[PDB]
Amino acid sequence: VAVFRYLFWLVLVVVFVAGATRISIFGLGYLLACFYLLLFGTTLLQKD
Amino acid sequence: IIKCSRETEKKYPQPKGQKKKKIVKYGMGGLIILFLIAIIWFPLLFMSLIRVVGVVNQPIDVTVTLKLGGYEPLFTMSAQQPSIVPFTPQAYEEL
Amino acid sequence: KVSPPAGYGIVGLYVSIVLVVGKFVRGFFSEISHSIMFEELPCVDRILKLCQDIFLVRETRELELEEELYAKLIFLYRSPETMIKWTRERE
Amino acid sequence: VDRILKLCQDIFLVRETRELELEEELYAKLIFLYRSPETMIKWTRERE
Amino acid sequence: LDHATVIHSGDYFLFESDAFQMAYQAWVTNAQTVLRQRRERARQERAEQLGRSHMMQRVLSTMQFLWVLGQATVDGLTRWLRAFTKHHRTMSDVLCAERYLLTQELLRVGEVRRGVLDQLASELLLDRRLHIPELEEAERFEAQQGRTLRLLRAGYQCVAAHSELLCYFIIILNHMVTASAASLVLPVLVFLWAMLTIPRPSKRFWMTAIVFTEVMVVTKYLFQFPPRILGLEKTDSYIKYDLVQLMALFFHRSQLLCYGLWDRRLQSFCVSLAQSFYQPLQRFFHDILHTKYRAATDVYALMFLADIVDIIIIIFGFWAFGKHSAATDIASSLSDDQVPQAFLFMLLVQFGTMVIDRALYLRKTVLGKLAFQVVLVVAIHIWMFFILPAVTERMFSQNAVAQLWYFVKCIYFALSAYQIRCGYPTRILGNFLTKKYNHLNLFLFQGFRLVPFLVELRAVMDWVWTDTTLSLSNWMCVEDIYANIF
Ligand SMILES: CCCCCCCCCCCCCCCCC[C@@H](O)O[C@H](CO[C@H](O)CCCCCCCCCCCCCCC)COP(=O)(O)OCC[N+](C)(C)C
Repeated sequence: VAVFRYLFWLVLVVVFVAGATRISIFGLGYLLACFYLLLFGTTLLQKD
Repeated sequence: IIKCSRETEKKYPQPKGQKKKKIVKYGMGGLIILFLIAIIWFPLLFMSLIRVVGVVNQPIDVTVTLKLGGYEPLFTMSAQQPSIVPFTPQAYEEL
Repeated sequence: KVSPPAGYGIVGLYVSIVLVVGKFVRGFFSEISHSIMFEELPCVDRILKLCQDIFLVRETRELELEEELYAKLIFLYRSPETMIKWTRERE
Repeated sequence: VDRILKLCQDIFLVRETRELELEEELYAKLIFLYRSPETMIKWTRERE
Repeated sequence: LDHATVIHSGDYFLFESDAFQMAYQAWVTNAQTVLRQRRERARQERAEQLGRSHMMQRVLSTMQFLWVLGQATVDGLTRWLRAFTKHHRTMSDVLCAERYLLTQELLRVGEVRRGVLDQLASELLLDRRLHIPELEEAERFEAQQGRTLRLLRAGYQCVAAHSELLCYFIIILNHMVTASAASLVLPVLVFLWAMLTIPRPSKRFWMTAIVFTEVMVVTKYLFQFPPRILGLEKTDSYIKYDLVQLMALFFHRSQLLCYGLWDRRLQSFCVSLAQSFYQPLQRFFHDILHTKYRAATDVYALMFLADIVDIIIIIFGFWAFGKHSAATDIASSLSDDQVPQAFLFMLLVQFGTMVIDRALYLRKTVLGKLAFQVVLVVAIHIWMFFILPAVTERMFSQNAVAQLWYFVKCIYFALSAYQIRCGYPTRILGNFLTKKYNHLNLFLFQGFRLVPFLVELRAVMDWVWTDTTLSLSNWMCVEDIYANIF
């Protein structure tokens, strides 16, 4: 059960760090997308 | 002492509800604080600002002697007032 | 540069002055809270009269009254209960 | 000396609450408590 | 009117009233007796709910003693953690109960909020009602086991409890270790905005700070990829923990949300009124900020002790300025005088600080509070935080001790502001930290009580600033009375 929700946070954070660990335009795109989802993350999970 | 207190209260009884008077606390507290703070920083302030002051001493005479063996000073010269030139700031800069 | 030959072991000066400060400050109160059993009397009046009475018998130079009144005053001191028995103010 | 604590902080209490007679009242009580050792020991005997 | 009449008028008959303990014993007695006590305890409670050979024996017992003592230490620390857990639990358990009501909503899709509440007058800390099996077996099991998992859970609830402390930690550390223009300007403003209103200090501000962080990091990214040098942004480590600060802040929003918190003449007069509702209304916000009755617990003694510790920190930072960062003999101090004006200015300022803090404590007037915050911010910013501070050879090499002093003052200032939020100095009671009265507490207080000069300063200040009938003799005697009493 901890895996489910806490891993949801984990996956979002880890994908963010994965984007930022190496220097790339692709990474910056991933980080910006991460913030975009991040702000609505509670809502996105809440929504269908 | 105790009779003195009784006598004073008999002829000088403070009215109830005054509680205290502000000015006298100003006075006593101020004197106490000034005395203690002054003593606390007196050595500190003295060494900070006043603290022995270096006075320049500049040789008023220089004597040089060249002597061989133990026979006789072959040379001896002493210069005191006009031949002792103090450094000017420009000369110090050159040095 | 040269200075007059004051300013030696100044930290000494500091430490001894501050400990002197400690001496005075503790002096004002060290155990004075112990000296709290003598200032509560409502009236030491009778003690006055008897002490000048011992002085009186002193000039009048009578034999037993002297040591008698000295012992009484000493007993008055011994018991606080006695310092307060009749010293309660006249009603 | 527990009750002595409570009363001494009580004199402090009335100090901030700044009531007139209670102050000198409680100072006189504490002073009387000091006067008699018999009184220092009357109720200070430990709770049975 | 008898000011001193009561001193001698008193009657008498009416006057009369109507964990580590095992470590203690083992240091005192043979620890073998201590373990015999521990297991016989185990025996008693378990009943309640329902010499060469001797030489090897003592040594084996010693090994067991070490294991048992370590276990005891962890249990005691855990107890302290547990104490933290109860205050956090207040929130945790109320949330669990409401969650169960939600569970009922899932099983029964209907709508009545009050009815589900009825299964659980409208406001109570305690809500004793029906109880659902899963919850009880769950806590009973969690309670039953623990060797180090207790620590793990304790970490979980403590971290949830802290809520905002880490952001402070990160902000201070990042600027102190690296201080670019924004990295140094942003903290003072964030503290001031943060220490304003208890319900919601910053309506939208946290986001402004965080958005600044993403843009600045992006700037760093392009920076790796001229006039650019002019800006106070320099080549360095790619990152240290900014991502962690950002994630922590996001968690902060999530916790606030989970708990639940937000985040002709006609036209001319209308425009003037709108301008009033923006800026003069904001002034009124400050007024309500400064209005009476916000309630929080008051702990003056922690501030005073923190302050004295701050002086301790400052004084420690003296020899380091010299060529001797090791607290060497006094002779070097006598023979160096390496620009000592700063020491005197700082010490004078901190004493004035203590004086004013006590003055504010006794009179609780707002101007002192504001004076405190403004003076501290201007002093830190003007005195330090540019190239001139590096006048001493403390650019970054040993440039942490002054920073150590910096954060300590920062935490003190923040807690001081929290105290401003509570106000209420008039209502007082002994410091619960002091009121825990521990032998360690007793040692610390007595050590505080053995330092020179304390007595006169405390007595004089309180005497002037305490506003009742009082002679110097009576009050000073009372401090003596406190000394014997404690
Ligand atoms: C650069 C140098 C600076 C000075 C350095 C030296 C400092 C010397 C300090 C000397 C202090 C003297 C204090 C005198 C206080 C007088 C207080 C008096 O005015 O009030 C009375 C209370 O004082 C008592 O009479 C004195 C009681 C003393 C009891 C304890 C005795 C201590 C043991 C013997 C003295 C030992 C001294 C040791 C150190 C010298 C009654 O007050 P009250 O009527 O309500 O109010 C009326 C309005 N007043 C106050 C303005 C008049």
